[PDB]
Amino acid sequence: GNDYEDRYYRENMARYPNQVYYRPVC
Repeated sequence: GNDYEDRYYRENMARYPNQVYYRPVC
């Protein structure tokens, strides 16, 4: 959070465990 965001830091940076990329899952 002290970096930049915290509530928005997790957005596209901490996604689903099956997401090899951002959108790419398959």
